Amino acid sequence: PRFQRDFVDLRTDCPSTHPPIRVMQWNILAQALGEGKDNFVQCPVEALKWEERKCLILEEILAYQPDILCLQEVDHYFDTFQPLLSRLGYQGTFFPKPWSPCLDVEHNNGPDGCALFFLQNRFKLVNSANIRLTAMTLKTNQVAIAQTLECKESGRQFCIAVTHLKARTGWERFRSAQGCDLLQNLQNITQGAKIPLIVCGDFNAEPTEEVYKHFASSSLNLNSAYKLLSADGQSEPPYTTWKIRTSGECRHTLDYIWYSKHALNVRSALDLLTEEQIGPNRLPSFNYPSDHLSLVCDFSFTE
Ligand SMILES: [Mg+2]
Repeated sequence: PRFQRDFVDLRTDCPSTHPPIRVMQWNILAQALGEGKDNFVQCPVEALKWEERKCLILEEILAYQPDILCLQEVDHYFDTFQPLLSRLGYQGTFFPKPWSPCLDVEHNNGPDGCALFFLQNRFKLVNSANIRLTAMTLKTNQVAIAQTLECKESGRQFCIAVTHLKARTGWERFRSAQGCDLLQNLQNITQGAKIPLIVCGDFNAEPTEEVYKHFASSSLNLNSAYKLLSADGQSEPPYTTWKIRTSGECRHTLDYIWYSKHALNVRSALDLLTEEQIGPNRLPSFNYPSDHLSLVCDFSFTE
């Protein structure tokens, strides 16, 4: 089973008063893409059944109990995730790509896109922002959702954001422009970095790309939460996705959870799977519904 990852007690060291905020980042893998476009040559097709992956994703959410849920590649929002998660208290909003590649697949379930769930009993929605990312006025196919939430017990406001940049190789400059557009939007929505901000998303980029450099050196004072897992707390994890395609076995770190370095403490982080644990055929499989591992962290304000 995949339920073998541990939460590492982390950096805060403060006794801090308020209850933690669970934030989950995950590329749940689209069903249309997993069947048509994705080239999982080692994964059985019976493991890729929709009714099967549907339950595993639900079991993943039930296991970690997130207060906030950021998702990429959701092509079954209205079919599955919205009515079920609302029955568990989650308020959610959906924003599909204008030209999703899922439509290229024969028996597709419509467009895929970002999704943002949050416990309605824990947070009050302040403002919405469906952002179509642009590269110097050029409307891109990619999409982001920014929202301000108020803690009903504290009154502390903060912003969460979910995105999914341009995928393949040869789009580094394109992704870099996409990231800059999102940064400019978040700088406006957070009222000039006056309110804390958390950014989840499949950036489709290694830490070496310029898009990562822009986020790491942004004036929003952001930091990658999963870096704290490393020995120095300065290194991005060795992977966030691991799969074998027609091209070959692929192991990349593309998922991130950015946060206000000055206003947010990372209480914990769900550690990764070892090679012996993930199995030889890698992700996905009978025991995991996606080629991406979910990122889960506990956040907390600095007082
Ligand atoms: Mg994918």
